[PDB]
Amino acid sequence: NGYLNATTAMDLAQMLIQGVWDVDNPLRQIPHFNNKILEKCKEINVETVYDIMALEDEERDEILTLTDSQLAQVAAFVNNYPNVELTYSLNNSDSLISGVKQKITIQLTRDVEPENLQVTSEKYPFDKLESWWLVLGEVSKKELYAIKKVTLNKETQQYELEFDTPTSGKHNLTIWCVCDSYLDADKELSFEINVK
Repeated sequence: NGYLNATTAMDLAQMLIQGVWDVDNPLRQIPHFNNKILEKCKEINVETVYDIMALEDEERDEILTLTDSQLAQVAAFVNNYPNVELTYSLNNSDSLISGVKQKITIQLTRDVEPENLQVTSEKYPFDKLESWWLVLGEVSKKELYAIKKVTLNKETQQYELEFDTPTSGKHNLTIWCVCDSYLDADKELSFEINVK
């Protein structure tokens, strides 16, 4: 359609994949986490789950006090849960012509190259392979210009969003990289372009 509320849909999809809301808690997402144990998680000022990727064994042990299978699952989630990075590359920042097929290359990356793209959770039993959503839209207007989904089995690749540029003057474009699988990995990067 072109409607930027696609973002909301994407967010929802993450919830479905996992089984928890976008606002509720990033930390409850992890396979076999609970509010009792989330008391001790907020103790160490853990906002994002990327904090759990940088933590080490002793702390982890202190935190979780459960059976081994659950622990293993958690570990798996952590490992295949990737720290991705967002960098774009425009062809011609001078020659911005309105109403033209303006291709824009986007080189993306992961933390660790996936052994497989096996999405894990607890509450969603049926197996899923991880997908991503590259997005481009004007935030105030809510008009989505460029979208593509990807299956990132390399550690780093380049993807081109064959999009049509907006009308004349300034346009404050913004990008996302929403994992359809996992909550709270919404990497973004806004920028300007002046069109004639």
